[PDB]
Amino acid sequence: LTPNQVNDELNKMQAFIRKEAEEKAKEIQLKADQEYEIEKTNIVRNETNNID
Amino acid sequence: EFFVNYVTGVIARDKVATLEQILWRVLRGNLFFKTVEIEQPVYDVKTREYKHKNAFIVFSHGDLIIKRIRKIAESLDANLYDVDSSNEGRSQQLAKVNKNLSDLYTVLKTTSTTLES
Amino acid sequence: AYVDVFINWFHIKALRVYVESVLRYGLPPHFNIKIIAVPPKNLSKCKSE
Amino acid sequence: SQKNGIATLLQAEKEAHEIVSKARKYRQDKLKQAKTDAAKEIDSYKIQKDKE
Repeated sequence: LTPNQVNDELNKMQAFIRKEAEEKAKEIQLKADQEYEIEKTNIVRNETNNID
Repeated sequence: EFFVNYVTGVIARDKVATLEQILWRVLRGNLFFKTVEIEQPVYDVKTREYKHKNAFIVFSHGDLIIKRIRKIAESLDANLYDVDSSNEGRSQQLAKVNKNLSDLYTVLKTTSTTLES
Repeated sequence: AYVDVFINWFHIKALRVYVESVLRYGLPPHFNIKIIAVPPKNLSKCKSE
Repeated sequence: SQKNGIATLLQAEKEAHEIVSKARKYRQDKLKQAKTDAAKEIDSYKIQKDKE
């Protein structure tokens, strides 16, 4: 019946699903890399303390 | 025939176009509207008539907006219908409905003879 | 205060339509858009065409 | 209408599951990477200080 909504429904659907997944990817990357950094900071102090 | 937000409910046979235009508006030029008239019209109690009723099927990305959808529908006319977007659960629904279906019709004939005698 | 609120008074509706069109129609990013600037007394006149 | 769901919502479900699994595996394996690299760093510092 209506062609343009047929056309753009999944276009917009996937575009915004991927925008949401991009926010998700940046969030997971940020938090996991922060985990990496803080974890290295945690371990280095522990080892240095022990062996000092 | 179809096409986590799909809704289903009873829509007045006559007022179908009113709903279609209200949708035309509320969803702002984006809709997937599929409805068919219901043969064998049905009864009611609000007006207590053998009314003429239809049903609706629509999909769209609104998740919280469905609040307004169901609210307006019921305030006008609607019967909640938890449905499935495929025909697999169709079998489950057939089974569950047939459960009561097998016996429903007794009530009347049972009630008859007692009051008669 | 008047001159300050001038710009935003219509920036708001600019963005309103900016988004209403996209969600209404067509591909996400952008479309042709313009502002109408005409003398008065022809409102229904223009609105017809 | 007839079976547009069969395609569109099947794709939507598969994409949703895939993106959520992608985020889960990314955060998981990034955490494991942080833990393993932390183990390597602590071992390197431990052997350094033991040599000292």
